[PDB]
Amino acid sequence: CKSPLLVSTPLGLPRCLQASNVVKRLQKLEDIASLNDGNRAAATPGYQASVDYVKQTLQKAGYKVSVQPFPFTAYYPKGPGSLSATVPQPVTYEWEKDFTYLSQTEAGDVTAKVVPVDLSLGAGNTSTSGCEAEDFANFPAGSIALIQRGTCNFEQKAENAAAAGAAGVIIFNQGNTDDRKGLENVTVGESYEGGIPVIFATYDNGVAWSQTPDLQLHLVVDVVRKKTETYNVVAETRRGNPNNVVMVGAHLDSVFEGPGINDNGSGSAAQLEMAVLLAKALPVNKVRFAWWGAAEAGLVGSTHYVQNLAPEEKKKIKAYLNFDMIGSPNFGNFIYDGDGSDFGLQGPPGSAAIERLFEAYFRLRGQQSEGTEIDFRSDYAEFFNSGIAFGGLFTGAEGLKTEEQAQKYGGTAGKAYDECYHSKCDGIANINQDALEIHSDAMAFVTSWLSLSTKVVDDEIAAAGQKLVPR
Ligand SMILES: [Mg+2]
Ligand SMILES: [Zn+2]
Ligand SMILES: [Zn+2]
Ligand SMILES: [Zn+2]
Repeated sequence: CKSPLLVSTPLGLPRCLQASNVVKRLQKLEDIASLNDGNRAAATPGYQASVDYVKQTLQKAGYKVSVQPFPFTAYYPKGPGSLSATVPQPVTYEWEKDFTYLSQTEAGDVTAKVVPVDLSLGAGNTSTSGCEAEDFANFPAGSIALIQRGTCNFEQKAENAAAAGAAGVIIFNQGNTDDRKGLENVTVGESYEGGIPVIFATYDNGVAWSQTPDLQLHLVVDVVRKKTETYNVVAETRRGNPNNVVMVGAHLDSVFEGPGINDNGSGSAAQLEMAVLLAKALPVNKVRFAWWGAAEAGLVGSTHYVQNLAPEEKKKIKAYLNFDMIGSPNFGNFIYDGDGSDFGLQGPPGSAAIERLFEAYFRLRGQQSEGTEIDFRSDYAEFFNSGIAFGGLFTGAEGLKTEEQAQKYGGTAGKAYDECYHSKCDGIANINQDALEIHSDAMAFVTSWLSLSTKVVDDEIAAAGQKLVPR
């Protein structure tokens, strides 16, 4: 298993990829979570420690490593917010019924007189409340600005309040029609720079408050917000044809709620062990590995990588394999539906070939499997938009296992594939080691097979004729 002959072959690499080594790496990832507040979310020290770990492992194995940074504004709500009247009479208002956060607000604990700003009430109003600087013409600094929705963005309103000396901002719904009087999920924008907290209230509350002389509100907004950057970790073999790159990826960040050991520690740790084993391989085609950042924020890291590649470099990538959640405790054996056989949506030419390879491996291991939707749910998405052939594995998340699936893969019908999905309890004990083992083996077989010959993809591309041959 030391020798390069074993790890270079599609049946040898799975035998050399031990589930127990992946679990050791998973335990390392969970230790990183425990040592940095129980999560590995983007722009947290948990993710910084994950990057350091991935990078030093890849270097120790002999890779030149790129830690690719890209700008990222982190906003994680930490707990429920509070709103209380202190003057004239004490009144505690109900969270998610009277008021909610503006997404991308700053944190704060502010008790101040409330001053309404350019209010235009009534059914059918066309309010310009706080949209202009003159609306704050006599606004006493230190106050909480009571502002009505209308015309302009919430960001513009709150930043005007901040430039006026406001301690905090309460935006209530416009109320120009009957169903515009309640709470909504709204945003001050990723570009908000007001520095002060902003919450959202119902219309009837906003009216009452504007009509209360001497009103003072105590306002507690309990979030993390940080304009910063985060990282992708990219490394490729020094061996291999650089014009025919086989690329694998797994996103390395977690949600803020938990350690994210299955989502997506499983893909990351499996891919890392495979990369260490391939350090000593003899591929025909160059293998590139990426651990993506800020994926739980909307595929930001992988999208950044792909969009910021020179065209000359992007045409060199032949296939992308995505491994996101492959240790689900109530697992099924799901393969991306590259040919559209199940859901009618096809990948770029070559994706059906990749799918057939994954199908072949599960068949060889005496295992059933089936398709899963590929409508841009994970980090292959910008690869899809670029016309690059792709595929990947999935063991299931918040969907419920069917009876047919229960008799195919074991586990419990009627229960989620991963009941700890995006939760605090997504830790080391949430991994099904049979699922992890078999999907790591499948990852290995297909990666290695493509590392020896992309012909099945080349053939599909040639039959498509939509991207002629350049060499
Ligand atoms: Mg105005
Ligand atoms: Zn995921
Ligand atoms: Zn996720
Ligand atoms: Zn299919």
